Formats: sequence, C-alpha cells, structure tokens
Amino acid sequence: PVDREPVVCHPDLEERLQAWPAELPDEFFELTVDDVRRRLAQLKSERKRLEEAPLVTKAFREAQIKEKLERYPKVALRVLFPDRYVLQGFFRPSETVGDLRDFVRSHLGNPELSFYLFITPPKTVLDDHTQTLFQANLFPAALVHLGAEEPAGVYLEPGLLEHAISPSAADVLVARYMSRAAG
Amino acid sequence: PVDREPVVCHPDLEERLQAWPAELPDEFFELTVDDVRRRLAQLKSERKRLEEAPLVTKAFREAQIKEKLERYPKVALRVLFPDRYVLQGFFRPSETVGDLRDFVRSHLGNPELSFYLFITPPKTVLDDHTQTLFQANLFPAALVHLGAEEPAGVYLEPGLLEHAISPSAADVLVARYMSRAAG
Amino acid sequence: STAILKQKNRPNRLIVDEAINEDNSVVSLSQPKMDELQLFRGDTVLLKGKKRREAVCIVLSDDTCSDEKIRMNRVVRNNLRVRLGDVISIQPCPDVKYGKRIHVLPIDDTVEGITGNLFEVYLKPYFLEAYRPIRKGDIFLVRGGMRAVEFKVVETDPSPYCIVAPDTVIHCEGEPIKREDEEESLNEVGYDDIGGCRKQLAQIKEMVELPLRHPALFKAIGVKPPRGILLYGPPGTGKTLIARAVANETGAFFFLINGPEIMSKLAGESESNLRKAFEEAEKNAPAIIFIDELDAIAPGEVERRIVSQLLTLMDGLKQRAHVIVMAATNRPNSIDPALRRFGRFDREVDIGIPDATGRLEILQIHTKNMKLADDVDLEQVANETHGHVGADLAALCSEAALQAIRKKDETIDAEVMNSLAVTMDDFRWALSQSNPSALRETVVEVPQVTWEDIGGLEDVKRELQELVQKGVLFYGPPGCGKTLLAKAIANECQANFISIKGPELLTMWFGESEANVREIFDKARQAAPCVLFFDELDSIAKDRVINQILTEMDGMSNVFIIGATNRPDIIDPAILRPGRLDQLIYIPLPDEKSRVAILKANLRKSPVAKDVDLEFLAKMTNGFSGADLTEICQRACKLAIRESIESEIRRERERQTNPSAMEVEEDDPVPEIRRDHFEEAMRFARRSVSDNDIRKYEMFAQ
Amino acid sequence: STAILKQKNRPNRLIVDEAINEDNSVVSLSQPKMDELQLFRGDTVLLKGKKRREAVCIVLSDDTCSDEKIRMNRVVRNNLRVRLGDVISIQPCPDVKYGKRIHVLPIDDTVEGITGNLFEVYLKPYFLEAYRPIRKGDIFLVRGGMRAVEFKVVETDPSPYCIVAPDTVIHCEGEPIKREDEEESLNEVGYDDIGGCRKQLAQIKEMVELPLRHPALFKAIGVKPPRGILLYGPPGTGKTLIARAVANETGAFFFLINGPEIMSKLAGESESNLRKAFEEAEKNAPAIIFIDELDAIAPGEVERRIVSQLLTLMDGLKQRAHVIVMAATNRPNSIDPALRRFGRFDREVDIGIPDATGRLEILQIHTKNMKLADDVDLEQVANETHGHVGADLAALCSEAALQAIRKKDETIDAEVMNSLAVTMDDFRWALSQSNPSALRETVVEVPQVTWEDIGGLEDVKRELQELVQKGVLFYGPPGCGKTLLAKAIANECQANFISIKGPELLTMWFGESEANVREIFDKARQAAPCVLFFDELDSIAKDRVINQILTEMDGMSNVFIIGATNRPDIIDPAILRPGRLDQLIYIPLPDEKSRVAILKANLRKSPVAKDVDLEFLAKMTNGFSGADLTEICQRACKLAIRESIESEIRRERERQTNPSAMEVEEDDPVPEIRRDHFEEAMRFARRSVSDNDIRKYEMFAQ
Ligand SMILES: Nc1ncnc2c1ncn2[C@@H]1O[C@H](COP(=O)(O)OP(=O)(O)O)[C@@H](O)[C@H]1O
Ligand SMILES: Nc1ncnc2c1ncn2[C@@H]1O[C@H](COP(=O)(O)OP(=O)(O)O)[C@@H](O)[C@H]1O
Ligand SMILES: Nc1ncnc2c1ncn2[C@@H]1O[C@H](COP(=O)(O)OP(=O)(O)O)[C@@H](O)[C@H]1O
Ligand SMILES: Nc1ncnc2c1ncn2[C@@H]1O[C@H](COP(=O)(O)OP(=O)(O)O)[C@@H](O)[C@H]1O
Repeated sequence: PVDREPVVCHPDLEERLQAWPAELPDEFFELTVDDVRRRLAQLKSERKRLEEAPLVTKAFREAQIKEKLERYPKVALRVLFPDRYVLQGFFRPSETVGDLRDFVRSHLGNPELSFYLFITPPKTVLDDHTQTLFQANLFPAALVHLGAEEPAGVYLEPGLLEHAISPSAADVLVARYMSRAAG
Repeated sequence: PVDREPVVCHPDLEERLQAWPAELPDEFFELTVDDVRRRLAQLKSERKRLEEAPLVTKAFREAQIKEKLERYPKVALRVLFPDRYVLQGFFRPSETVGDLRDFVRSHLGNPELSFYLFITPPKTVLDDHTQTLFQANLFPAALVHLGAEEPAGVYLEPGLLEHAISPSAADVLVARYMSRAAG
Repeated sequence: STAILKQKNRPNRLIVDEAINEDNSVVSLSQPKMDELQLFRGDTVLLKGKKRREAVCIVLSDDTCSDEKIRMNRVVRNNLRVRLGDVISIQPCPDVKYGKRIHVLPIDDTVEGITGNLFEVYLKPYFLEAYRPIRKGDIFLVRGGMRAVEFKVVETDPSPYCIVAPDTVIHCEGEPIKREDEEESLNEVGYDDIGGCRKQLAQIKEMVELPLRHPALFKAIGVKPPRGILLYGPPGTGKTLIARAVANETGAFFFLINGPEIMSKLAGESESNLRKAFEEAEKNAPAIIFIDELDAIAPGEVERRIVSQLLTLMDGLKQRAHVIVMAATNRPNSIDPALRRFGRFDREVDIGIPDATGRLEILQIHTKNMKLADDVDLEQVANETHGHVGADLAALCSEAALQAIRKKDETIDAEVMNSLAVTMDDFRWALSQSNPSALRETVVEVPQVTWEDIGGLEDVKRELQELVQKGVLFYGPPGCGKTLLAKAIANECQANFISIKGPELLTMWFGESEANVREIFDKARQAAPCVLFFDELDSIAKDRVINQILTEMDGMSNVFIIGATNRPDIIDPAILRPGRLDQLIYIPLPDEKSRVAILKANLRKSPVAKDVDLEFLAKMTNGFSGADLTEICQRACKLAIRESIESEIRRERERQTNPSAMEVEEDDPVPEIRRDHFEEAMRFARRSVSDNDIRKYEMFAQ
Repeated sequence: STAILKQKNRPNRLIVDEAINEDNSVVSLSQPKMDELQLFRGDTVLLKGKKRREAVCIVLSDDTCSDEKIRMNRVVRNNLRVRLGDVISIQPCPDVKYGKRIHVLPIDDTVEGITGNLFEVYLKPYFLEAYRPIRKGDIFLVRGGMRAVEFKVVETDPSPYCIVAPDTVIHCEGEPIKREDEEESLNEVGYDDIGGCRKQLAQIKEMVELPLRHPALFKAIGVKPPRGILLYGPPGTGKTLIARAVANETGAFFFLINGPEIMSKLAGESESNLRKAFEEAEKNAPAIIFIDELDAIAPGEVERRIVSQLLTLMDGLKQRAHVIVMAATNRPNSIDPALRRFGRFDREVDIGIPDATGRLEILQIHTKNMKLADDVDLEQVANETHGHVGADLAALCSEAALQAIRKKDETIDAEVMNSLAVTMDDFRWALSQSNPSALRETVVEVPQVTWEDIGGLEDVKRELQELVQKGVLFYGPPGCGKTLLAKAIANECQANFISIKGPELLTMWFGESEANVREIFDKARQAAPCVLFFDELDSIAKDRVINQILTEMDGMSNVFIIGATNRPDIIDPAILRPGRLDQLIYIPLPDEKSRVAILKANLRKSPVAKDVDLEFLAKMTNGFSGADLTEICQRACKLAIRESIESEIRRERERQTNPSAMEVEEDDPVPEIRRDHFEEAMRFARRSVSDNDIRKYEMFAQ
C-alpha cells in the first residue's frame, strides 16, 4: 500500500553551525495590560464551561476522529536507536504496530535479532501488534525508542548509515505532511 | 452448535378450560400503612440517587453484560406468524439475526419465499443479519412477528401443524431455562 | 381475609411508576418479574385497576425497573384510571383475538385548525403492522404536524379488547367527539412535560406526594408534612409548570394566586380574595395553592395587612385540611423572613438554569410533535444554547418550527403540515435571528481613566468638571469618546462605574418584559457612590421598558446616571425631561487640533520618524473618530514591526556565511514609524458617518 | 523594541497552565502548536523562564490544550521557577547528550522514618529505560511506600542538562540534603491536591488570581477586585485546603486566623491579634488572610467590640494593600449580615458534599503514594462511599492503608513498605470497621401513638401522666416500650417528636468532635413544643461530647428531652443530676397480664381460633419483650395465611375435574389462627436478656 520512504538522521550529521538563539530580556517574560485582560477571559470561559457541563456525544467523537484522520492522512514515525541513530518512515493511521516492527526488521543488520519498541516517559512497551498507530497515540507524528535484550546486536545497517542525513533535513520531509497534505 | 429443539403452539390448542381468575375486591387495590412507609423510602432513595450521581463505568457495564449472559446462557425465541401460529426455538445469545432467519426458512412451506422479521410496538424491522440477539434485545426471551410481501405464501408447514402443541406446554420448555439453567 | 389475596396474588400485585418508553401500548417490567410470570419480551399482558377498568399493553424488560414496580406512561395510566403509586393487577394474556373491525374517532379540541384525512396522516402509519393491543374507551395520541392529536376508541370487534391486524378494518366514519370529565387532558401538564430537573422533582415528590394522595395513611405514618414550599430561581424555569404537574399527578386540586394580579385590587377586596382562595382549596381538598411571584406581596398599612392575613391563613391550615401551599420567586432572600420560618414554609427547592445535559431533555420534550430533519443534532444545539431556561428553549423550538412553515390559508392542510421537516439550519436561524447578548455578566469597576487620557473636548471637559466638584445624555458619532468621558467622571467623583448596553436590559427574543431593569439599579445601589452608564439607549427598541426605567430612576436620589447614544433621534424624549437629566452633551468628531493630541497620545509609546508631520496626519485623517485614530496608530506599528523583523530575519540569514565577523561601527538597525506606514495603514475599514447626520446631531437640541 | 521579540518569537511565547499528565518530565502542547514548531510526540524541548532557569521536558499532544498555552505540573513549574499564568519560551532541542554520569541526592525531611536502599526502590525503576531529560538543580519526586520522596539533582555529565541512558551511571553517594528557601515544598498544598471541585476553584481563580499575582496591571485593567470571600459548607470539605492552595499557586503570603482560638484570649489581647494579623499580611503583601470558622466571631460588650474591630480592618483594606480576606463557615446565614454586605464580603462560594464523580478525584489524590492491588476499583468505592467529604475519604484511604500494614520496629524497611499492596478487601474493611449511620436524615414527626396503644406499664403511665398536664431517662430490656412511651407523651402534650440514635451525634470514624450536637437542639428548637428523644445514650461512647450536650441542654428551658438506654450502667451519671433530669423510669419485661393485653391488641386485627388461650400464650411466652410479642403474632398470621392458600390452591386444582359442580351447603373454608401456629412460630430468634441483668436494672437506682 503506502510508500515508507525511509531516511536516517543523527545529531552529529546536523550542521550544528547555527547562530545562537538570541537570549531574551525580562521584558519578554512580563505581561502586557491586555494579557491580564485576556487571561481573565480564560478563567471566565473555563468557569462557564464547568458550570453548563457541555455534552460529549458518541456522534461528536466519531466526527472528531474523522476530521482528525482527514487532517493528517499520513503518519510519520521515528524509531530512535540506542546508538542515537533515528530511523524515519511514513505510515497510514490505520497501520498496526506490527507493521512498524516489520518496517524495523527490514532495515536492521539482521532480522534474526529479537527486539522491542516502547514510548517514554514513562516506559510503555507496545505488546499489541494488532493495535493501530491511532489508538497507540503514535499519531500524527511520534518518537519511539527501540529496546532489545542484547542491544549490542542492533546496529541498524551500515549501508543506510552512508545514506544518513541531517535531522533538520528529515524535518522538511515531515513538515510537508504536517502543514499540508501529501503533496 | 446449539439444538434448536423446535415446537409449534396455537391459542386454539390451549385447553382454555381453565377456571376464571377470581375477581378482586377494592381492598386488594388499596395500600397498607407500611406500603406508604415503603413508598416514601422509594422516593428518598431515588432522590439521593440523583443527588450523588453514581458513576457508570465501562468496567461495570462489561461486568453486568457478563453476569447477564451467565444468568441466561440460552435464548428462547418465538416467531409469530400472521396465521397466529407460533414457532418456538432455542438460541445462543451470540447467535445472529440471520441464524434466526435461516431457522425460519427451514420449517417454512418453502425456502423460496421472501419474508421479513420485526418487533413491535412500534414496528421495527431487523435489517441486520450480522447483529446478535443480545444487542437486538431478543434476549433472554423475545416475541417476534413475521412479515411478508405476499403473506398468502407463508403457511409455515402442515407436518409441524400436526406436531403442534399447547402454548401452556411450550412455556414449560422455556420456564426450565428461565428459572434455572439448561437442565 | 385480605392478607391472603395480597400474599396469594403478590407476584401479580404491582405499583405504578413513571415509564421510560413513551409509546402508547408499551409497559415495562423487571426481568426477574418477567421470568416469574413466564413473560416473553413483546408479549401481551392485561392490567386492571381499582376502578375495574382494564387495559391491554405490550410488556418489555427494563433493567432500571424495580421488581415490585411496573412502569407505564400518561396514556396508559389514564386508560386504567390510576396514577403514580397506585396498585394494579397483571396477567399474561396470550389469547387476544385479532380485531375483525374497530371504530375510532378524534377529540374535537385537538383537531381544531386543520383540513385533510387524519387516517392517512396519523392513524395509518400508527396502526400499520404494529399489532397494537387496543381496548374500548381507550384514548391514545399520535404526534405530527406540530401537533398532538387524541383519538378515542368507540368500539372493538371483538369486545372489550382486541389487537389490530393488517386484516383488521379501521372504521373512522363519524364526527369528532366532545371531551369527557372523567378523562383529564393529555395536553394537561405532567411530569413527562418537565425536563432539565429530575432531582428537584424527586425532592418535591418526596415531600408532597403521599400527603396529597392519601393524607389519612400519611397521618398514621407519623411524619409531619410541610405546610408550604418556596420554589426559587429565574423566570421561565418551570416553577409554575412543576406546581401544575405535581398537583395533577397527585390528583390534587390546583389554585393559582398571581402575586401582582391580586395586589392590584382595592383595599379589602384583596384580603377577601385570599380567604376565598384558601377556602376553595379546603373545599376541593386535597389541593395545592400556588402563589406566583411571592415577592410581590411580602418582601404602608394595607401592605402589612394582607401579609398578616396570609400568615393567618397559612398558620390556619392544619394537616387535616389536606392543603399544601406552593410559592415561587427569584431568591428566598427577597421574601419576608417571617414566611420562611418553621411551620409555614419549612423547605425550599432551587429551580435553576439547567446545565447542557438538562437542556437536551427540554428540547426533546418540545420537538416531540414536530418531525426533525436527519441533520438535526439536538444535543449539539444544547451545547450551543446557553443561559436558556425552559421558557427560552420552548420559544426556540417554537420559532424554529415557524421558520420551516415560512416556506410556503388561515387553516392548513394536515398532510403537508405533518410532512414538513425542521432542519438544523432552521434552528441555527432561530438561535441567531432573535437573541442577546443578555446575562451579559454585569461587572462593577473602578476606571483609572482621567481627563488627561481624553484628547480634545476641552469645552466639554470644563462643563462636566463644573457639574460635580441630575443626569447626562452623551450623543454624537460613535468612537469619539462618549464612554471615556463617563469614566473620567467616575474617577474624578471617585465612584464606581457600571457599563451596560441596551439589549442587556431585554431578555432573549428581545422580550419587553424585564425584571432585570431594577436589578441593574440594585447593584448600582449596592455599590456607592456609583456611575450608571447606559450604552446604546437607542437599542432599547427591540413600550413598557422605558417607563419602568423612569420609575426606578426617580425612586432614588447617591447614584449618578449617564446615557449614551449614536442615534439620539429615536430616543423617546420622555426620558429627557429636565427633572430627570438636564445636560445634553454633544460630542463631535475630533477637530484638527484634537486629532493631533490623540495621535500624539498614542504614538508616545513607540519611536517615531523624523519626516512624520503630526499636523499632516490630522489632515489626511479627518472623518476619523477616536476609535479610528487609535486603530490607525496600532496598524502603523504592526506594519513597522513586520517590516523590521523581515529585515531582522534577512540579516540573521546573511550572517550564515561569516558568523565570526563582528563590526563595531555597524550598529543595530533602529525601527521607525514613518509616513508610508500610516499611508498604507489607512486602508482597513470602514465605518464612517454621513455628512447629513452631522447636521442632525448639531440640530438635535430643541 | 519590545513588541518585536514578542511578535518575532510569538510562536515560542507561551503561558503556563495546569497539566493533565502528572509525570515529572512531561509537558503538554496543542497539536497545531506541535506542528508549527515541527514537534514530534515524545520529542525533547527546552523551556526557559524569567528567572533565567531552564528545564528539559518531553513534549506530548493535548486536545484540551489551547494553542497559546502550555501545560506543566507542579514539579516542572518549580524547576523553571514559574507559576500558573507566567510566560515561558520553548525550543525543540534534539541534541541532548546521553548522560555519562549523574549525581542525585534525597531531601532529608521526606526520607524520615525508613531504612533501606532508596535507589533500588525509588530511583531504579524510575530511571530504567525511561530516557528522562534531566537538568541540574532539578527537584523531582517518586511515589511509593505510602510516601512521596523528593530527590535533588546535584550535577550532570554533561552539564547543565542531559538525559539518562541505560549506560548512564547514577551516583547516589552522599548525605540527604537540607531544603532550600527558593524551593517551596511539593508537600505544600496546591491545586492538584484538591479533588471534587474544579468549578469552585475556577470561580475563585477568576476572582482572586490576577489581583494577587500582579495587582498593578489588574489596577489599570479597571475591574474592581473582591475585598473578601465567604467559603461555606460542612466541615472537612477542603475550604482551608483551598485557601492554602490558592495563596500558594498565586505566590501570595498566607495567614490563618482560627476563629475559636483567637476568641479564647482575654479582652484587648484579641483585638491586638487581629491588628497584628492584618498588619503582617499588608507587610508581606500580596497576601491572603484566612479566617477559619467565622461564625465563632460575628453571628455582650467585647462580643461586638472585636466584630467592630474586624469591620474596621476589612473596610480599612484598600485595593493597593494587595490583601484578600478569605473566611469559612457552615452557612452564610450563620454570619452577621453586616459582613456579607457589599464592599466587605461581596461573593460567596459553596463548597459542598461532592457527588460520586467528585469522590473519585479525592480517592485518586490520596492513593497516589500507595500501591493498589489490581482488584481495587476506586470508582466503585466512590459509589459505595456516601456523604463523605474530603476529610472522610482522606481518613478512609489512610485507614485502609494501615490495614494492609497490620499484616506483619518503630522504623520500617523502605523496600517492604513499597512492595506492600492495598487490596479492595482492605478498603471494604476500612469502609466497614468504623463509620455510622450518621446523616441519618433527621426527621420531625407528630406521632399518633396514644396511651391506649401501649399495653401494661400502668404504674408508669400514671406517673408520666402526672408530670405533665425537667427530663426523663427510660431504662430496661430493649423492646419493652421505651420509645412508645416517649411518643405517647408527645401526643398527649400535643408536641413534635424527634428520634435520634446516639452515633448520629458522632461523625464518621466515630469522631468525638461534633458540630451537629447543637444542630439537633436547633431543630428541636425550630419545632416547638417538641420532645427530643435520645435513643441508645450508651452509644455515645464511640469524653468531649457528654459535656457539650449538658451545655446546650441547660441553655434553654419549651423543649422536652427524653433519654433511653438498654445499658444504663455505662451512662455517665453527670447527665443524671437532679437539675437536669429528675425522673429515672424503669420499664421491665411485660408481666403475665401485660402480655395478654399486648397479644390481644395485636390479634384484634385478624380472626382467632376457639381453642386458643391468651393467658396460656402469656405463659409460654415470658422472657418475651413487646417487640417479640408483636413479632410472634405476625409469624402466626404468616403461617396461618400460607397454610390457607396452599389449601386454597389445593381446591382450585381439585375443581379441574368438575368445574360445573356447585355445592351451596359447602361453604368457604374460614382461615383461623390456632395454638400450633404460635407453637411453630416461636422458633425465630433470638435476642434475650440475662437474668443477671434484670437485677442490675432493679438495683440501678442509687
Ligand atoms: N424544565 C422544563 N421543561 C420543559 N419546559 C419548561 C421547563 N421549564 C420551563 N418550561 C417552559 O417554560 C414555560 C413557562 O413555565 P412556567 O413554570 O409557567 O413559568 P416559570 O418557570 O417562570 O414559573 C412553560 O410553557 C414551559 O413550556
Ligand atoms: N477624544 C479621544 N481621545 C483619545 N482617544 C479616544 C477619544 N475618543 C475615542 N477614543 C478612542 O476610541 C475608543 C472608543 O471610545 P469610547 O468612548 O469607548 O466609544 P464611544 O465614544 O463610541 O462611546 C477608545 O478606546 C479610545 O481609545
Ligand atoms: N476536595 C478535596 N480533595 C482532597 N482532599 C480534601 C478535599 N477536601 C478536604 N480534603 C481533606 O480534608 C482535610 C481537611 O481539609 P481542610 O480544608 O483543612 O478542612 P475544611 O475542609 O473543614 O476547611 C485535608 O487534610 C484534606 O486532605
Ligand atoms: N408495652 C407494649 N405494648 C405493646 N407493644 C409493645 C410494648 N412494648 C414494645 N412493644 C412493641 O415492640 C416494638 C419496640 O418498641 P419500642 O418502644 O420502639 O422499642 P424500645 O422499647 O426497645 O425502645 C414496638 O413496635 C411495639 O409494637
């Protein structure tokens, strides 16, 4: 079905020549008169929200899920290796966790190795290969850590390490699908 | 899987020789002092119920469904024909509507005829053959009316009409599974 | 002898309760009771009351239903001639013969105002393959065409009861029937007609149900019944609705005493009316006496006289009289504490503004007659509709219904009226078309504005400064400082300020009736000294409101009052009589000098160009108001900052080649606001006054 | 210059809000903001406050979060040295180096009372493959062993921040650290420690947050802040809890004035204490002054003197003082109306008994430290626990925790304490073991009981009849008519009756402290004339309660008071002094004659046999009480009716052969209650008194 369109990035490969972000004065951190005026309106609205107790309906949920799936038709996933290397790939929201694990075994140093994926903090391991990326909160874009029983085994792959790119470049592939659709 | 154990009953075949139910005096319909005392306790409890607003949890629902399915492990269904004849059969709670429709085509005058089943009042036709008897509220024991486009077609079957029994007898088959389990 | 039957027939002896299923032929039972009687779901049962009247209903299972209890709706309860709490006897009757023919006729008052065939509209789909059990004398109802039509069953073949088969012939020949006394209206109020509060009802039922239904057993039970109850909350909450329903469901007589209405009548005629009211209730007892708006009585001589008379009648009611007095008001505090003491009104129930979950109930109640489009989500409306009490949502559904009818005799065809569907857009319309902008969250404030902050208007400033240190009407083009002046006063007089727009006085649907009119003045009185500021007095027109304002006004004074309008021509001059507000102050568009002062005042907060001529800004901007002048300066800054950052971004990037380079003589670019910033910022729009109008403002005083 | 950065960095400029996720390293953002910054879920971000202090947190998406807002918990807010509403700057920092080694030490006061290895218990599972971002100086917490332990990060390699890899070495060598002033306790109250009311908090935040946090901008904003607020509801609702949290989250100084405590002190010392209290708040301003139990002050000379002093201090607080006075009580009505008027206490918030949904929040808050068994359903507990305020549920979780510990030094091993799991049975125990049977729904009643209804006790009846037409203590075996006599009095005296059992005075967990003690007397006073009846006075023992009863008692009188006990030996004799209650009336088991009268009275309602000898029934039943005598007659009827119906069923069936047969001389079988009915009905059990006891009752008076 989908094109994975894989890439690999590492913090070292980032140019890291960037100019320092300008340090900020105390003025930036203090509020305008209108800020207070707006902040008050936040408290008022939240108060009124709790008072009337709006109805959450099953029709609304299904409608919100739909408009959410339509907003992000393609899901971007990043598997972070213990060696700091990052494996990036694209997925459909209805893709499973197993589909991700198979995607990992593909680019590995060998499929023979046993491993596991998890999200942090705290450590939560994904046991369910049936589970979709949507209900696993891997949506729309998520970072996943790769664990293993014998981590000395998982090097990812050397050939891909030659194709490895800058993290800032990997984001420009993602930013396309985030601010806009597939093209 | 299950044994349908079919039977057919008709109001005519009921002995209908039964003595009249004793008419009741106005005393039976007027309240004891304690009745008022109990009725008041009903209002109090219902009031307190609405005040504290008890939590309905998904865990409780699934638990209640389970204890409900365990209480009535076998479902009894009665299909009422326009000719007043009643077709009785036993089903599992997880059986579908289609499984019921197939059960009907079996004992018909011919499977070639087109028909439909529905529950009343009001008239609600069961379009879903995937739907289980549980979620169709055919549980634990339900009466279903049999409709057709050309009702002159559906006679049920003559051979079964010879095996047809009394309605009071058909209940003794059901009462076994209602007050007690399958045996 | 007795305990035998009640023990022998105990499985068949049940008590009536409110039903979830609103269907006519459906009654509900508990699953264990269903099994105990060997009852299938959808099976036919027979019910019998003390009245000897029978009924035939289809039985369904209910998980919420108690084992000892049976639940049936209004339709069934009346056909059995029983009410909530009453005892019935039930048997599982399988036999019932398919009707060969039946005879059914409509009730006259329900069918008023329509032409058509009521069979094909109402009765046809109702009886089609529904296999409904039907007995003679039964009165049921069918809902459609913004209407609920009652039908009476004249006779059945066989009798008394049968069921309607597709082979059954329905005979509709005849004339609409006059009502009978024994059968109460189903357009008469009941519990099922009250949404948004189940709890408040349960509290009331708990107190008044048993004393009203059967006081003699409630006597021996030993517990002491409440003599009176105070219902409170805003108007249109269902207080009067609740009183009528409770009295009805209990079968108790109902007497309404309108607080203002009884107060109008001359001295000695009023006292005589209370006495007649209570005496009539005692005569028709068990009865409920509902006093509407109690604060119109006991919150002069005759003032106390009727109150003392009331206290006598209240204290004059012994439990044996079987009378319970209900009273409604806004807050219990507005009522004389002598009433709220023990023995008279002991308990009080709060009927409040319903939450979102509650408004859904109210909607569902009032849409029951009308056919809804599939795109209509009522729960979503419930979230969109705020601050709405029952009367408002009822008015909402009523209006939204009309909108659909507005697509199109004085007498309407029943078929098309029934086929008419109400869409969501119809609701969105009705929710939009008429409503404030009321409640409104009126807030007391102490403005920091001074005379300095207001540019120009020096001739006006001096005038105002003299008046202090009876009222004022500011008028002129909008945005020239009407409101600013009002606060400058409040600050100088060192008083509180209260800002209120005109429609905030009015309710939803721009109702002329306003209780809140005095409520503003009350808080204007609560705070003191205070400046009451009416913004857009011309908005009072959506009459009764204008007068009741003048009354409250004159009633006090220290509270100072200031009106403001951009359209003074339509303001009723009666509010302008010298005794009320002397000064009429005209605030014009800021002149050339005033604009310079205004522009300066705004531009003092950020750097400005060398080439910019403020006097020239006062030229290129003239028809400008203060609101525009303060806006055009904000846009200029916005254009100035966006220009600086895109320049500042441009540099950050151009440093990527050589970060290491530092140039000391090269300094930071200084942001400046120049003429072409204002030139470009002058576009945003628009809102100007006609030159004709200016004359009307000048020619006003007269 | 300013507006540039705020516009330029606008995407990076966010405001702090309360967080859903209670994790230490987790912050939440809105999805659009997440995308705008090109942030992955679980990615690392850097936060910076005005204090220059940084932090590194993992970012997650939140649908409930506003775009302009960021949400972080207590742990993060303190590490950034910021509070709710404050402004922070955020950047998506990918780089962060995996920690080579780190150094972390515990805080001394949190680790008090335990031995063990805190690494293997707390820090080990916390940091294991969680890849948590960590910066120096950070103080986080780990929960376990009925305890929350704070850990401080001494140093990181690299610095200032790093993340903890499985390859990272955690250095725990050292000594527990003393606290620092700049870091507030996380065992200090906050919003996250308040469950059951979100709304009431939002109302309070709305009023007091901005005036306390930055009054100077709130000044220019123009709106007028409340000078004082009245919190009301029953005790243990979180009122004092709320006051401490609000003052804390706003960074405002907190001063508690205990109502009774300040009232004790001698004349002139009290007035001096108020002045010092307010002056100190004004000195440490912005500040919150919390007055606990305000009704202990303003509901003699010095009585008014301190109230007038209070009114001066209240009215003496200008907005510039930056002080907001909070006060708590039961109901606003109990407070002097002079306080509740505008300008002093304008607004009042209702802190009530939480609903079921609310009690779940409270439970979740107090179970956070303890490890729960998998079989524990807290929401189901919430449904089971009723009428519980926050203090009760807190006491519930505290007790239930102990029960598990009760399976087993003065100083406990940290490992086993942490591994200890609390089961549902532990909760069911704790919910069972100690609690009434309080609230209790006390009901006023007017009993229809007369002297006639009471059999025997003629010697006692005459005595009581003489006393009327100061108090009485009924004592004797239970079920002989103690309560019946009390009502016979109320009926003869034509007064109201109030029945209350002993533990109803006590609260849950049988708390000796009772506010409700006077509350009974209050309603006993509300009604009048009234007979106050204390049932089971011996149950007062689960002390302080006995006295405060005597006080209230003597304080009035017309209210008549009657005690009753089946165990008078343990009743404190101080309640029995002649000045309080003279008559001590002993009610014995009904004698042989009395039993005949009792049995007759019960059997008069249904037919009786020819062979039955009532005097013989009085023989075969002696140690029987009135409760037993009325019971044995009910069983006899029950046996009589069951026998008749099974006979009546037997006939109905035997008529199936020949229905047509009618026999006129054959009559209906007449139900009768005979001797062997009573003989058989005598089994049901049991509850008898020792013959020893009888002497103790007779030998009582002395
Ligand atoms: N809880 C409610 N459910 C349904 N309708 C309501 C409710 N409350 C008010 N209404 C509508 O508001 C109208 C006015 O109600 P009423 O009780 O007569 O006035 P008030 O509430 O001011 O005493 C009624 O016609 C009724 O249709
Ligand atoms: N004379 C003035 N000097 C300075 N600013 C003014 C003047 N008149 C109006 N403004 C600006 O226009 C806005 C609208 O003023 P306001 O008095 O609230 O409306 P209106 O005059 O229509 O009642 C204010 O925010 C104020 O900044
Ligand atoms: N809403 C609540 N959430 C959590 N705990 C609560 C709540 N209300 C009360 N408590 C508990 O009750 C105890 C007493 O609270 P406090 O406010 O000091 O007394 P009061 O509520 O009588 O003013 C506190 O220790 C607190 O743990
Ligand atoms: N002297 C009596 N005569 C008749 N019935 C009695 C007598 N004493 C007790 N009873 C019965 O016993 C029951 C318990 O009486 P009560 O006075 O309420 O309890 P106690 O005497 O233990 O306070 C009552 O319901 C009453 O019917």
